[PDB]
Amino acid sequence: KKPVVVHSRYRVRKNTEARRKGRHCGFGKRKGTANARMPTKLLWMQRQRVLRRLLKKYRDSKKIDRHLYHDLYMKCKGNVFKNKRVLMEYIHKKKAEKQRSK
Amino acid sequence: MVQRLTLRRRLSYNTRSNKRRIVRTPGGRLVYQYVKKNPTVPRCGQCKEKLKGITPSRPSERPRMSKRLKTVSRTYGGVLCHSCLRERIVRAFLIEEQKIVKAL
Amino acid sequence: AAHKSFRIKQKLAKKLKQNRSVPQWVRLRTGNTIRYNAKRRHWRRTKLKL
Amino acid sequence: MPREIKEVKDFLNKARRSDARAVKIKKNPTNTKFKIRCSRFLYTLVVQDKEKADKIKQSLPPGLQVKEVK
Amino acid sequence: AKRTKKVGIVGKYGTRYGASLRKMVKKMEITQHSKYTCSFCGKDSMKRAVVGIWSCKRCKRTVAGGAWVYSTTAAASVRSAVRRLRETKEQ
RNA sequence: UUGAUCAAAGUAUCACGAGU
RNA sequence: AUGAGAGCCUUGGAGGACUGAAGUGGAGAAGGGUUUCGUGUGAACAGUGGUUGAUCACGAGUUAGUCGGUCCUAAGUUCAAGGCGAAAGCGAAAAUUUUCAAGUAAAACAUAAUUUUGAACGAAAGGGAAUACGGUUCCAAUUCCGUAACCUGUUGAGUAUCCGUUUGUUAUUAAAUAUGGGCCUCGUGCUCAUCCUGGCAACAGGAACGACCAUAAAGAAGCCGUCGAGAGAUAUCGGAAGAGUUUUCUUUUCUGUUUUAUAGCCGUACUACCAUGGAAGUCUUUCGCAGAGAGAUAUGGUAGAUGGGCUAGAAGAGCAUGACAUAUACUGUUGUGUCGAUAUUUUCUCCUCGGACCUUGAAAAUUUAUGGUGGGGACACGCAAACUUCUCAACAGGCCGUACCAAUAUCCGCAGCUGGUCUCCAAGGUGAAGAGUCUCUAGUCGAUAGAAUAAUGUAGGUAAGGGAAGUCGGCAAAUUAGAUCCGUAACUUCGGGAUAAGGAUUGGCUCUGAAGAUUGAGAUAGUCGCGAUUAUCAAUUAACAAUCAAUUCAGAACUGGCACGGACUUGGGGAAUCCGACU
RNA sequence: GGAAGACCGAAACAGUUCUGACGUGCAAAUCGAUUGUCAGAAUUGAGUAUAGGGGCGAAAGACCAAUCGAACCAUCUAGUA
Repeated sequence: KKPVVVHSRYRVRKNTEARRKGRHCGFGKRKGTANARMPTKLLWMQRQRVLRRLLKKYRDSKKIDRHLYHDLYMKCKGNVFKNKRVLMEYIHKKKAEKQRSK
Repeated sequence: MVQRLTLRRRLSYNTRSNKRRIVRTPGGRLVYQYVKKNPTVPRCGQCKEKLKGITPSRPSERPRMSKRLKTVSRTYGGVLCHSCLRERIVRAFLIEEQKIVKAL
Repeated sequence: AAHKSFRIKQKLAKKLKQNRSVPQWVRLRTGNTIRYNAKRRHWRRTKLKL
Repeated sequence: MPREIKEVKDFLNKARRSDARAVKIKKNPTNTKFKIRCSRFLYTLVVQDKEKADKIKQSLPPGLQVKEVK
Repeated sequence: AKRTKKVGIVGKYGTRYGASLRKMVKKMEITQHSKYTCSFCGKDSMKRAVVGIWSCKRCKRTVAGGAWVYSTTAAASVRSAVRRLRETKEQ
């Protein structure tokens, strides 16, 4: 069968791993734009639905009132939510401001 | 990779005579299989929504399917929606009754 | 090729069965004037078209 | 082999007809496949207890050709 | 913010065609393919197909009308003109 | 007021019968 | 090796480099017409040779019901005789041409309201009966065998359909798709009759009334960007099996793990329906806007599953990876086929909505169901029957087109000529990427040769100073080129000019900071015997507690030709004129 | 949020300056550097119309088979000087 010549991927599993500690992407290799390296219409897609995936658990676990989404959806249709971190204190504060008021 | 795929029927150009897919084999060889046009359903006509209860098909192979697969029990069965006909029965029913009292 | 028709399959035998050389004894007739053929076809020095 | 049939009596009822000229059986380590080549169709019983062969093999129409591979 | 400063929806067609021809399609495409209160379906679901041929997208009533607005002010005037006149002939 | 209607009923006198 | 004789081609052994998957690679169209293949070879033929050739000599070689021409019709040929022309014939929407009706199981007494152009060609790219899988020859395969389905037509066999009652059976029951009814002595008598049953519905079921007339769809789409799933192509992780290398080191880099059509059963992505219900403190929902008293969220259901997933297909199928054993031979036999995950338009697919638009996106052959007055079935003690749209068996399916090149050697280029030629599949890395550089996979060395460092030329360059003086003229040619961070002038129709200019910054190596998913975690009291067993929910909890996860960022130490996008990809700029607006 | 006859760019095509490479070629128009558009007035395989004093022409008398201010092929044609 003329036994084949090796085409070794050995060096490839040292670049797609040294990225996991980022050994190669500073400035000197980013030849594309940062825009279409990781596009907005997928970056903004990942964050926005993930907060919804926290929302529907928080819609119907019991922990947030039914009327507290259609003012918090406009904010999630707005901007002011970077992380899933900042969402929860702006519940824990605002679920407390509804608590002690009652 | 694979060792790539020709066409096997005569026609080459990517046309609507042959949309096509790739499945495998028991050899690992993946000849380039093609499928038919897409099967879908009749309509309600009035409401113009692709109706409910009726199998996808073409009209080509349709007569070798059984009666239940063709339509349903009511009148105008795959000819009308039940949204259609509930609007369609009563519409004259008062009017023909109105045609009684107007005939007096 | 490959989508011919039933003239151009039968026409193409006659412009094939005429592509032998001379019969390989008939230069011993009387008055032999036949050295090698008049109609003799190669296929890049001669075309068909008729 | 486009059909399977799990019932046993109809697996003998469909045996005696104009078709079903042969029966192909096969002894897996797992189970036993019952292939009976009919004219249009083909019928399949799956049996896996490794003991209900003999009582359901004979149980046969006597003139039937058996294709025995094991 | 106030994204452009004047032009609005013709801003696709910029730096072209002239001053008061960039404006004349503004005044005739802020009306077209905006949504209208349907006279029958009640909602606001009116987009175009071609010249003067509107349909709804809800309850499937389709009505022929004006060609850059839903129906012109030329049109209902006629719909008012034949209205008052119709009671005069037979009565 | 986005259904729909075709393919004689009625009537009259004869056939006013045949079979029976 | 062989050959009378070889830089080739002619091989086969190595092994150097190219073609780089928008190939010099595998197969399709037009055109070629015997080139494809073996066997044999002397001379012209192969702008050099020649032991092989697209030359001759000499032999073989193209199998089909399913691939396809065949039917349908498209722009249009003007192609019945109304017409005109001296005739041929007519750079012709021949719409007038006794009936110029196809006719239609039809009825007297032009079968009745009905049919306008009578006819045909026109698409191996559009429409369109139905199939694929494994091996197989000197060259052929959705064709040949092996095996496994279907369609169309024909024929045949079974196939709702036997009643109250009582033949089976005391009756309750049972053949009987569900018998009742008044009467009568019960009824035995009498009478009454089945052209299918289910669900509140959407619709469901194995089949259950078309012969015509009638609507209604499909048949029937353009093009753009799209979230959802899936297919296969790949990539990392782990068991396996056998191959790779070894001074040195490497639990390591490799091949390979598969399951087709047609079927049955589970059968959610996912929009739209049905029942309920009556929402404002408006609410639900996406990447968007879409939605709602013309019924929104809910509670359950309906139907489409294209999709998957197990079982039929599955002889350790076959195949493949290797085992052993057999001079060996169409042999023999052993073993394997096990799991997760992660992503992509370096591709197609069903589905979902929105988008430009004085751009609205073909016809018809064939086809379903429904409507329809008639008419034909049509007894209840049964015998059944059913172009039955059910199950299932026999039965044929004619006609020809198939080999090969499919273009730096089969085309046309007077020629084996860098030249124009329709599309199809399309990999590793870097990376924005189908770039451009590079290898695996396939395939090629084919361009006359060994030699030799003259000019001039042919193309690829650098050259100390100054830098347009040069020349018609800044034209060949050089700097700039990627991305992030600012920083942006006059004139503007206020959309620009905008990459303005004018700048800084950019390795390798060692790290922290951030952007997610599934189980949330889960007190409390006892039981059995810590094992086993039984529960409420606040705080939790911001990268909780377990667990897996893409890859792009946001910084910082330390260090090196002091070169940093290191080659490739790739811009010089600025005030003015005069044009012409622009693409 | 992705619209515009919007931009830099690749196979698709075009053909600008070098007036560079052969100008008895690779060729009765091509090669090599350079440059423009590149999601529409776009690019295109097949089918069909259009006819020699006319077809067609986003207009140059371009193009009509290597011919175009009138082809192309036989004649009256040994046409006249």
